[PDB]
Amino acid sequence: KHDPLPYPHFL
Amino acid sequence: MEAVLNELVSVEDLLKFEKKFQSEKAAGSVSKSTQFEYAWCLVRSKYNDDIRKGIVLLEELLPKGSKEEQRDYVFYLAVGNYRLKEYEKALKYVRGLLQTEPQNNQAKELERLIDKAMKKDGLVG
Repeated sequence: KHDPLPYPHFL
Repeated sequence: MEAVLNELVSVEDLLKFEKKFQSEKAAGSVSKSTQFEYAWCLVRSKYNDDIRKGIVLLEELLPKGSKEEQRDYVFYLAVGNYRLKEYEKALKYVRGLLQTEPQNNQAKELERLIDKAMKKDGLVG
Protein backbone atom coordinates (compact mmCIF):
# COMPACT_ATOMS: atom_id res chain seq x y z
CA LYS A 1 0.00 0.00 0.00
CA HIS A 2 1.20 3.53 -0.70
CA ASP A 3 -0.15 6.80 -1.92
CA PRO A 4 -3.60 8.17 -1.08
CA LEU A 5 -6.00 8.60 -3.93
CA PRO A 6 -6.09 12.19 -5.22
CA TYR A 7 -8.24 14.62 -3.28
CA PRO A 8 -11.51 14.74 -5.29
CA HIS A 9 -10.95 17.25 -8.06
CA PHE A 10 -14.42 18.80 -7.95
CA LEU A 11 -13.53 20.21 -4.50
CA MET B 1 -13.92 26.27 -12.30
CA GLU B 2 -10.69 24.85 -10.85
CA ALA B 3 -7.27 23.40 -11.67
CA VAL B 4 -5.89 20.09 -10.38
CA LEU B 5 -3.21 20.90 -7.82
CA ASN B 6 -0.89 18.28 -6.34
CA GLU B 7 -0.04 20.07 -3.06
CA LEU B 8 -3.27 21.24 -1.47
CA VAL B 9 -1.80 22.41 1.85
CA SER B 10 1.69 23.75 2.54
CA VAL B 11 3.79 22.41 5.39
CA GLU B 12 3.66 25.91 6.90
CA ASP B 13 -0.14 26.00 6.94
CA LEU B 14 -0.42 22.47 8.33
CA LEU B 15 1.97 23.47 11.12
CA LYS B 16 0.08 26.71 11.83
CA PHE B 17 -3.17 24.84 12.39
CA GLU B 18 -1.38 22.06 14.28
CA LYS B 19 0.21 24.61 16.63
CA LYS B 20 -3.11 26.29 17.44
CA PHE B 21 -4.75 22.89 17.98
CA GLN B 22 -2.02 21.73 20.36
CA SER B 23 -2.07 25.09 22.18
CA GLU B 24 -5.78 24.74 22.89
CA LYS B 25 -5.58 21.03 23.69
CA ALA B 26 -2.88 21.71 26.28
CA ALA B 27 -4.83 24.65 27.71
CA GLY B 28 -7.85 22.36 28.16
CA SER B 29 -10.58 23.43 25.71
CA VAL B 30 -10.41 23.12 21.92
CA SER B 31 -12.65 25.20 19.67
CA LYS B 32 -14.68 23.22 17.15
CA SER B 33 -13.40 25.59 14.46
CA THR B 34 -9.79 24.98 15.53
CA GLN B 35 -10.25 21.21 15.48
CA PHE B 36 -12.21 21.22 12.21
CA GLU B 37 -9.82 23.56 10.39
CA TYR B 38 -6.82 21.41 11.41
CA ALA B 39 -8.68 18.25 10.33
CA TRP B 40 -9.63 19.89 7.04
CA CYS B 41 -5.94 20.58 6.32
CA LEU B 42 -4.99 17.03 7.33
CA VAL B 43 -7.52 15.38 5.00
CA ARG B 44 -6.06 17.35 2.05
CA SER B 45 -2.50 16.25 2.83
CA LYS B 46 -0.40 14.12 0.48
CA TYR B 47 0.56 11.81 3.36
CA ASN B 48 -1.44 8.89 4.70
CA ASP B 49 -0.68 9.53 8.36
CA ASP B 50 -1.98 13.09 8.03
CA ILE B 51 -5.25 11.94 6.47
CA ARG B 52 -5.71 9.34 9.21
CA LYS B 53 -5.14 11.98 11.89
CA GLY B 54 -7.77 14.17 10.23
CA ILE B 55 -10.31 11.33 10.27
CA VAL B 56 -9.66 10.81 14.00
CA LEU B 57 -10.28 14.50 14.72
CA LEU B 58 -13.45 14.58 12.60
CA GLU B 59 -14.90 11.51 14.35
CA GLU B 60 -14.29 13.25 17.70
CA LEU B 61 -16.02 16.37 16.41
CA LEU B 62 -19.16 14.55 15.27
CA PRO B 63 -21.05 14.61 18.62
CA LYS B 64 -20.28 18.35 19.10
CA GLY B 65 -21.73 19.61 15.83
CA SER B 66 -25.06 21.08 14.88
CA LYS B 67 -26.96 19.04 12.31
CA GLU B 68 -25.56 21.28 9.57
CA GLU B 69 -22.01 20.92 10.87
CA GLN B 70 -22.41 17.15 11.27
CA ARG B 71 -23.25 16.96 7.56
CA ASP B 72 -20.01 18.74 6.69
CA TYR B 73 -18.02 16.53 9.08
CA VAL B 74 -19.50 13.37 7.56
CA PHE B 75 -18.70 14.64 4.08
CA TYR B 76 -15.04 15.10 4.96
CA LEU B 77 -14.99 11.74 6.71
CA ALA B 78 -16.21 10.23 3.44
CA VAL B 79 -13.46 12.13 1.57
CA GLY B 80 -10.66 11.08 3.92
CA ASN B 81 -11.73 7.44 4.01
CA TYR B 82 -12.07 7.41 0.22
CA ARG B 83 -8.51 8.68 -0.22
CA LEU B 84 -7.23 5.99 2.12
CA LYS B 85 -9.24 3.24 0.28
CA GLU B 86 -11.23 2.64 3.47
CA TYR B 87 -14.06 1.99 1.04
CA GLU B 88 -16.64 0.46 3.38
CA LYS B 89 -16.33 3.45 5.70
CA ALA B 90 -16.37 5.95 2.84
CA LEU B 91 -19.56 4.38 1.49
CA LYS B 92 -21.21 4.28 4.92
CA TYR B 93 -20.60 8.01 5.42
CA VAL B 94 -21.51 9.21 1.91
CA ARG B 95 -24.61 7.00 1.65
CA GLY B 96 -25.83 8.27 5.02
CA LEU B 97 -25.37 11.80 3.73
CA LEU B 98 -27.26 10.98 0.53
CA GLN B 99 -30.35 9.81 2.39
CA THR B 100 -30.31 12.92 4.62
CA GLU B 101 -29.51 15.17 1.60
CA PRO B 102 -30.56 13.38 -1.62
CA GLN B 103 -30.00 16.53 -3.71
CA ASN B 104 -26.32 16.86 -2.68
CA ASN B 105 -24.48 16.88 -6.00
CA GLN B 106 -21.12 16.82 -4.20
CA ALA B 107 -22.05 13.70 -2.24
CA LYS B 108 -23.37 11.98 -5.38
CA GLU B 109 -20.11 12.70 -7.23
CA LEU B 110 -18.05 11.39 -4.31
CA GLU B 111 -20.12 8.20 -4.23
CA ARG B 112 -19.42 7.80 -7.96
CA LEU B 113 -15.69 8.22 -7.37
CA ILE B 114 -15.73 5.66 -4.54
CA ASP B 115 -17.70 3.20 -6.69
CA LYS B 116 -15.21 3.55 -9.55
CA ALA B 117 -12.21 3.19 -7.23
CA MET B 118 -13.70 0.01 -5.74
CA LYS B 119 -14.37 -1.47 -9.18
CA LYS B 120 -10.83 -0.56 -10.23
CA ASP B 121 -9.58 -2.61 -7.25
CA GLY B 122 -11.97 -5.45 -8.15
CA LEU B 123 -14.07 -5.00 -5.00
CA VAL B 124 -17.78 -4.99 -4.24
CA GLY B 125 -19.87 -3.23 -1.61
